[PDB]
Amino acid sequence: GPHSLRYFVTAVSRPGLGEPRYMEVGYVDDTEFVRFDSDAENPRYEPRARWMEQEGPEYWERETQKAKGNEQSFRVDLRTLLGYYNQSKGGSHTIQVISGCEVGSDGRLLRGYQQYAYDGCDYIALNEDLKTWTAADMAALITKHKWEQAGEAERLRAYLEGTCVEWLRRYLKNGNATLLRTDSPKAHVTHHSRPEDKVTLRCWALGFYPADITLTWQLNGEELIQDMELVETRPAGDGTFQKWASVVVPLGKEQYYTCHVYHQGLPEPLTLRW
Amino acid sequence: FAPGNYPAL
Amino acid sequence: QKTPQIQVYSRHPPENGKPNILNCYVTQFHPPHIEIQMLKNGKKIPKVEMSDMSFSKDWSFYILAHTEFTPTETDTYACRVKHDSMAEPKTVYWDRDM
Ligand SMILES: *[C@@H]1O[C@H](CO[C@@H]2O[C@@H](C)[C@@H](O)[C@@H](O)[C@@H]2O)[C@@H](O[C@@H]2O[C@H](CO)[C@@H](O)[C@H](O)[C@H]2NC(C)=O)[C@H](O)[C@H]1NC(C)=O
Repeated sequence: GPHSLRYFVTAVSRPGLGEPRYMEVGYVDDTEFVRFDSDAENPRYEPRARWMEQEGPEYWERETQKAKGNEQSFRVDLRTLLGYYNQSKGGSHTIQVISGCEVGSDGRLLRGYQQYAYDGCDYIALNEDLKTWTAADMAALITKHKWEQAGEAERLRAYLEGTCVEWLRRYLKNGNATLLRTDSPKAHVTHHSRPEDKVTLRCWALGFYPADITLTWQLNGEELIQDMELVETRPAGDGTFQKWASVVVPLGKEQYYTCHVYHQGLPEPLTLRW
Repeated sequence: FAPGNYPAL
Repeated sequence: QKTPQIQVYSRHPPENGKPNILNCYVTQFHPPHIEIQMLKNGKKIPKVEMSDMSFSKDWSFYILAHTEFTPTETDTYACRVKHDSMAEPKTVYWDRDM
């Protein structure tokens, strides 16, 4: 299937407490593979997945130098935005960026993107065309104009279509045993009493990879999506994922409800019941 | 391989 | 400002005496400043690993704390979180029967 290479950047000012906190976290698909954190003893880019042991020392040295430069550019940004928004130097503020590319199963580019937020709200974003920007407010309009005069979109586009794609392909090759595997979900159902002769049935899916999955409950051959409660799919600490979905049913009628689990590692979807 | 050179806002 | 959702769960269904992994997934929060501590019988667990820091489409933050552990019939575990959206720290216990 398709794959993605993403970099999540966060810079957070802390007036009275020194320099902003700066972090970069890189992902291939939904697996963390590299990270930089300014609050580390000796901040450096580090591997977060075993397969990254395949890069030599020069890789780490370059990524580290880049991160240090980025840290300084975001420090400048935090100051600049105080000016654009006419805010005080006493408050903490946050800049976030997500940059990435996605390829299909054949390795060809599907899409690229870069989006910025300030204090949790959209700031500026590269358009789907990889040629122009869209600005959320008049501050971002200042940025758009700067970036247009400097030709930044062209350089970013070259990164997104080029470098980003080539390195993603390389990671998929190097980390194939991890990234291209399939771990099938194991499922089970738990049962919990409630007042008013009702019961909560919870369908668990455990130990799966990749993260995409669908869990539904059915009655009378219909999905009950409207009445379910669930959690967002979540990492389980070892590179696999888990999820649950529950429904509340009448007591004594549990046998009429079935949980269904659909996943890449399930040629036929699982069907379970309490 | 990370973006380098995030242009200033 | 968004208040964190706090989820505590094990990697494997808990079996007394069998090694496992305990997770505290803290999500949908903003601003990013936060303190997350995993506790065993009320005492901080040392060397908890922080990982999987990301943000969603609405820019809220997500992060995982996790640690290896072997459950026993007596030990209790929780995750305590301090964030500006909450007046008091929030302590969420692991529910092994969920
Ligand atoms: C994953 O791919 C490897 C082959 O390529 C390499 O191994 C990776 C770890 C990474 O370092 C890449 O850059 C390398 O190019 C597969 O291993 C081979 O496949 C066949 C069949 O088993 C075997 O005959 C070859 O000798 C293997 N080649 C090497 C160098 O070991 C491996 O099967 C893939 N893993 C999975 C589980 O899909």
